[PDB]
Amino acid sequence: VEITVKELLEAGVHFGHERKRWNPKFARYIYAERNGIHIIDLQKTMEELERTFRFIEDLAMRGGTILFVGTKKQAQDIVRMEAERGMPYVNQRWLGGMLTNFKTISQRVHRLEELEALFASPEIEERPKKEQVRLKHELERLQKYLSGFRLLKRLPDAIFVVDPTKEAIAVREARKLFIPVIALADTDSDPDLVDYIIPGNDDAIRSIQLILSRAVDLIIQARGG
RNA sequence: CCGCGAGGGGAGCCCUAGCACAGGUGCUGCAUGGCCGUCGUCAGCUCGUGCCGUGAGGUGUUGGGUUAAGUCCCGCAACGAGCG
Ligand SMILES: [Mg+2]
Ligand SMILES: [Mg+2]
Ligand SMILES: [Mg+2]
Ligand SMILES: [Mg+2]
Ligand SMILES: [Mg+2]
Ligand SMILES: [Mg+2]
Ligand SMILES: [Mg+2]
Ligand SMILES: [Mg+2]
Ligand SMILES: [Mg+2]
Ligand SMILES: [Mg+2]
Repeated sequence: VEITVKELLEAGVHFGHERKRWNPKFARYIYAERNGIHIIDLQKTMEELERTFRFIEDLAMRGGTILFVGTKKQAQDIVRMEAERGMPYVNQRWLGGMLTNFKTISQRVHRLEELEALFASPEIEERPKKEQVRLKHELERLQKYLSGFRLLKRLPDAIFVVDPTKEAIAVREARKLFIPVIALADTDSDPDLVDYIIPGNDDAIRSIQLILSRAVDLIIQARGG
């Protein structure tokens, strides 16, 4: 399982953004501009996807956990399902602090582990029917935001983010903690902040869908089966 | 209590003299405790960690909707917690 220059075209991976939004630093990853939009050099994308996948692989081979990040409405369900098949992910909201204030965030994990505990329990039917609903609500939100974070029992060995310029909170945090950043990066982004880059469309389903799967494909390849 | 007894000593209480002292709704609420009136049963006041800033400090608590309500919802560098 590697990836064809062809398959990448079909994904529409090389379709960049308009020329308006644009990070000149990113120029080193561009073929040319057709009708307003920069077209990402796939001959490059491919040779970076290699250096990058080679990292992902050995990291996985050594047991590392990779935190997947996508807030964008396009990604969400792709990040989710892809992660699961076996890492943690963030796909609802990036709660500022999740990495650098990891402790007091994971505190919120034990809260829902403990509210999960309380709803399987008899002791719930005790509380007045008002706290009862107001406690189911507390639990509910926690599951929303944390259903993927709750797998992290310590900081990731690397984070893999979809769209670094959307996420550069998440990114900032990683770099401050010396965790390697991997990203699917479009032309709007500072590639200098990305330790392990994949330049290509950070926008279309058909694009992310391809990348994330082949990543994950590679992961459980090099986890023994 | 001592004595066979006359009786001496002693506890308690009393009076007189003298000494510690008691008594004072005399001052200072601008030396205070306690308690109370008040803004105000108004929805506010803050803290841990993270984050922003050289810094005082900010963030959170703000914004949009909702509520008797910092009541809840969505949002968001914030996630919570304490007094309310
Ligand atoms: Mg973008
Ligand atoms: Mg006798
Ligand atoms: Mg006698
Ligand atoms: Mg006196
Ligand atoms: Mg006074
Ligand atoms: Mg007076
Ligand atoms: Mg500082
Ligand atoms: Mg306030
Ligand atoms: Mg009230
Ligand atoms: Mg409250």
